[PDB]
Amino acid sequence: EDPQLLVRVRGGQLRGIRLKAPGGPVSAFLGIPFAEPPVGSRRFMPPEPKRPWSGVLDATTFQNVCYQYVDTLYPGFEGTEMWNPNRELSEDCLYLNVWTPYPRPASPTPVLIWIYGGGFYSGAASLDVYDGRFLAQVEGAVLVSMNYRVGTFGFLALPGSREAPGNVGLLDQRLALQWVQENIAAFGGDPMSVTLFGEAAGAASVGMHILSLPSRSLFHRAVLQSGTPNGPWATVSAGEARRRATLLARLVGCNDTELIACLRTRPAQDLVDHEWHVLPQESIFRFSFVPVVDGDFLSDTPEALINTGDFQDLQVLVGVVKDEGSYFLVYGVPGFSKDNESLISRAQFLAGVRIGVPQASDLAAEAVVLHYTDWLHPEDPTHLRDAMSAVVGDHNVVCPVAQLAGRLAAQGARVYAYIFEHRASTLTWPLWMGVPHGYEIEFIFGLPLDPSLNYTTEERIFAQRLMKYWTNFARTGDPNDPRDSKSPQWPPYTTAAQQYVSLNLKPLEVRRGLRAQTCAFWNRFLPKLLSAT
Amino acid sequence: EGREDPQLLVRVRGGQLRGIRLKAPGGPVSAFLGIPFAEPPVGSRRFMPPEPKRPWSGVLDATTFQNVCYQYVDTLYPGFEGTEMWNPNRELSEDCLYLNVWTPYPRPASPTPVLIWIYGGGFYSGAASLDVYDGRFLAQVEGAVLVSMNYRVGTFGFLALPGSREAPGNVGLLDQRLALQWVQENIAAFGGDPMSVTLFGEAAGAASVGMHILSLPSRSLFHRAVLQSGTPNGPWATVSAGEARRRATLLARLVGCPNDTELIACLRTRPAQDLVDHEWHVLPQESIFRFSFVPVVDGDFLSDTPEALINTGDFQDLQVLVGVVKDEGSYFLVYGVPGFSKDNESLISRAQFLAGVRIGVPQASDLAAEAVVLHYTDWLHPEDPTHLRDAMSAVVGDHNVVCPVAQLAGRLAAQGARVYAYIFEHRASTLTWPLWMGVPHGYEIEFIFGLPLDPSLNYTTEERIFAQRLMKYWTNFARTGDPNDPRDSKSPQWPPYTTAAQQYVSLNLKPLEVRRGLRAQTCAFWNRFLPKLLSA
Ligand SMILES: C[N+](C)(C)CCOC(=O)CCC(=O)OCC[N+](C)(C)C
Ligand SMILES: C[N+](C)(C)CCOC(=O)CCC(=O)OCC[N+](C)(C)C
Ligand SMILES: C[N+](C)(C)CCOC(=O)CCC(=O)OCC[N+](C)(C)C
Ligand SMILES: C[N+](C)(C)CCOC(=O)CCC(=O)OCC[N+](C)(C)C
Repeated sequence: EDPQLLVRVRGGQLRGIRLKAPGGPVSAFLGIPFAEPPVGSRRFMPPEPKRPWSGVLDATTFQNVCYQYVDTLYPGFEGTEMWNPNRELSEDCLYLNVWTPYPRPASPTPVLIWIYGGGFYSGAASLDVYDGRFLAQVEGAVLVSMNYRVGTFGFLALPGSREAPGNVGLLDQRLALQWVQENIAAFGGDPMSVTLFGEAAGAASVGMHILSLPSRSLFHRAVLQSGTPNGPWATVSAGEARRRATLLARLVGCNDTELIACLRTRPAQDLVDHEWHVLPQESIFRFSFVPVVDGDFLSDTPEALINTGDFQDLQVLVGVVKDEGSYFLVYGVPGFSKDNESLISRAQFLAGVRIGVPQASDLAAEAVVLHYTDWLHPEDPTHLRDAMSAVVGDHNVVCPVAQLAGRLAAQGARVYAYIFEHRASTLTWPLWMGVPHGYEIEFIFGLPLDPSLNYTTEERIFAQRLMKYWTNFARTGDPNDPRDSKSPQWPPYTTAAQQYVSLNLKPLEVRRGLRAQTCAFWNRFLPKLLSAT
Repeated sequence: EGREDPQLLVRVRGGQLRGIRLKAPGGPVSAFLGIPFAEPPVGSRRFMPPEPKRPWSGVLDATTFQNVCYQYVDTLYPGFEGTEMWNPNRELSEDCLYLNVWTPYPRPASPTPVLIWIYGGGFYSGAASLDVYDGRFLAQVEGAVLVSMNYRVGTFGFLALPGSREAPGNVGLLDQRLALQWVQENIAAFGGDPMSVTLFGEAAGAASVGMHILSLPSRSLFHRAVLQSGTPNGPWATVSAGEARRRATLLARLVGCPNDTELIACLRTRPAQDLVDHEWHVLPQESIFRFSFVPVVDGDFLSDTPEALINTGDFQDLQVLVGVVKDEGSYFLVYGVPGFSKDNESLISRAQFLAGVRIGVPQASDLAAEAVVLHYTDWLHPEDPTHLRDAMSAVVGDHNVVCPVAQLAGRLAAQGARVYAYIFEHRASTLTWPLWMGVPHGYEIEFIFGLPLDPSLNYTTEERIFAQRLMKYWTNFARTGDPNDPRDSKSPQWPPYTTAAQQYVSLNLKPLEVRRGLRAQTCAFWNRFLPKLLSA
């Protein structure tokens, strides 16, 4: 019995496991329950805290993945499979994971809490790209990750109902945050220095905690990678949530109480079987069950809340990858595949814009087509294929990030912004997709430090830089290394100067204006258009 | 005669003429100035098509420029060369339908390609007698035969009650056409070749050239065309019949007149100055780069809108040279956008930019206007008053000249034309407008006409070499339909503009440089998106 691996939390005693990182050992405490299993009558309900347990609880292995859709597009292909469940699926899934240095930190240590993405319909904290041992070992971080409910189980809402009030997967996250406040000191973490970080739906999630008061007392700084609470996909109105839940109910054969009662009788997979039959249009970058503007967790729309918020004592790191849109084109737009170069026709480009901007009127779609067409090379298939990716990336991620970045800065936040431009040498998706959505994550987590993964030396040194920016941000709210004059400074993003940095193999470069002209189109003109069209 | 210069006596259909020997820097040229080509359009003949000149007896003195057609005189900046150079330099009269011919001295031996100039000035102003339209240098240096005509402007040229007998519209264009017919019948007497006639014009003059391309009866009267900083398509060059009627009727009210016969009869009693004095009160909006009396779509001279005619025309037989100056819009800002002056740097606020967009795009709805502001804003520096000033200039230049030209060039090339395109980017060293205006609308003309060859005008040496190059491109185009020198083969070539490659050339003090796409992205906004906005 190794006493570094024995921890007493409020609910009782835990035994972790010593893991091998390249540089030395780390302590891992995996599969720690933070809620009563949300099963049976508890399906669609807010989480309750985990009852205390007897003896020593085994925290040496990852727990089950929350019940979710499993991708079939390309069976056996790493590029897709690396996001799929790597443990058994279960509704009993509300567990979290802590990595700390071994031996446990001598003094209170800043805590990073990771919130995974997956369109709010998928994901797990157990995926290889979310492995906390490298940050723990190399930077001395205390790293936490939690499972939260996805799909119908986390986000099916009959707004105003007692029994499916909405947003319960966000409440799972909040409960894990409260758990860290109450317990993390036992592991050597500092509950007074907690930084949330997440990517895509997880970044959206972090943003929603920024915009929901009860969560604000549970963390100090935030990182939003390739996602925002504002924007076209991260939330639905109460009326639309109700529509989709009643449609799903109808499709599985089901007074809210009577309707939800019958949904609870249904096997998990029966619900997943009809998850993708409830969206209003043929779309990509659109998810059926997502956070709802309930007037409770979210008191108003994210837009309203970011415009009117006071963000004075907040620090935020935000950014995007170079090719946010490409990944999504192969899941919906005719002409696109990982197995060819996806050179497309102009006709195919117009059709793809209707699918990528599903809420666009005929005229708005035309405006999108006209803005993104290169009028020097209007029928060039390479240009049209890349234009399609940009439409999707800009509309869904880049322009929402620019918007958020600017509102936070204007309203007193300390903001830092990046664009991530390195394509991993070991990437299995084709070259045309460039640096796709999700593919900075393996670098921030420091996976290239594992020599068995076959990254280059240059990538390892890069990963080390990124780990430093992130953990320095966690420590001080400023990604800049205070043990460095030599390396170029990362300036705060401001609405005036609009400075952001490029994260790539070359040293930091400072740039101005995150797609400024194109995002004025999406952020300023299109709204005016359709609030008139 | 007996003691007169025998090389200055020429006969035309209407009778004998006596011209004058003028000095060009390189040597003498022959000028026949003030040749009547129509009966004076005065009295009962105001607003009516021109009738051809009845023959005169004896020798008509053709040694001085004749009257300028009755028109508005600019007094925005009295005594200032930049404005006065465009103002009338002879007496204003409704008796003004005269033309001018410059030829080599002695007159050429064999039939010589002819250039016909059509002036601009908003269809409300201009004269063939202005110094910048002096044909002596082209005639002497290139051996050209050059012809310029006065044509009626403003109400006199363009006021219309469409469908009427007494004011059918487009009579100023018919003035131009009669001058073209005159050239066909008479130019051989001067040594010109009526089988090689190239029209060229700037601004409203270029729009006029384009309307002759689009009007069948005009097309037998020339072979090739140059359109400088203007087009028949676009927001200003024409009005609909209903809009012409409304403007004509309002003007009649304003001067104390209101059945068409009766209304026109009463207009014909008004002093010409009374019409000019009320001419600017009939525009539908507060505006710049809009003119009250312009060509009307009458279903006669213009059988359909120019937009429709360029979309469906067959232009296989056509060779055209078209282009724009670097800063088409700047000139117009000082005539009505608050914040703008020739006497300061005209740095404006963002509020002043939105107000200026409404004046510069007066037909635009609120949504259209914000589309324009959003497109033209620099979102890295959305309140920089230097960018905002230059954006205002670009808005007006792009909307009225650059994108209409881009579109004209595109359609003509698609429909069979041989098109050559330029941007003119040299600012005259002697320009009296402020530096912020750049290369303003109309400031290429003095170079094409070769004024820098006159050393008394104080242009630089480089400017003189430059003018000689331009004169060569223009006259080579007149001669052959191709601006390229057939026996210079070392100097960089000017390729035709095509829809595929969208090639055009920079005209400046450096050797020709080929560029691609004439404001391709921005012109897609004006030419494709804004229209679609309108349709709902
Ligand atoms: C099918 N399954 C869901 C049960 C396991 C999927 O396996 C992986 O992709 C794990 C390896 C992985 O994460 O791939 C990316 C590794 N990388 C980025 C270091 C190359
Ligand atoms: C976490 N990650 C975002 C980095 C990987 C997500 O990958 C996707 O499948 C994105 C494409 C997508 O959302 O497709 C939905 C497929 N559908 C409709 C079958 C569920
Ligand atoms: C007063 N007026 C209306 C009777 C005549 C105005 O005179 C001029 O501006 C003639 C000078 C001129 O055309 O100068 C501009 C061209 N440049 C630079 C070659 C002299
Ligand atoms: C070179 N050019 C003769 C072709 C144009 C220069 O003349 C102008 O006045 C341009 C500005 C303008 O058109 O103002 C008209 C408005 N008005 C009549 C009220 C002065």
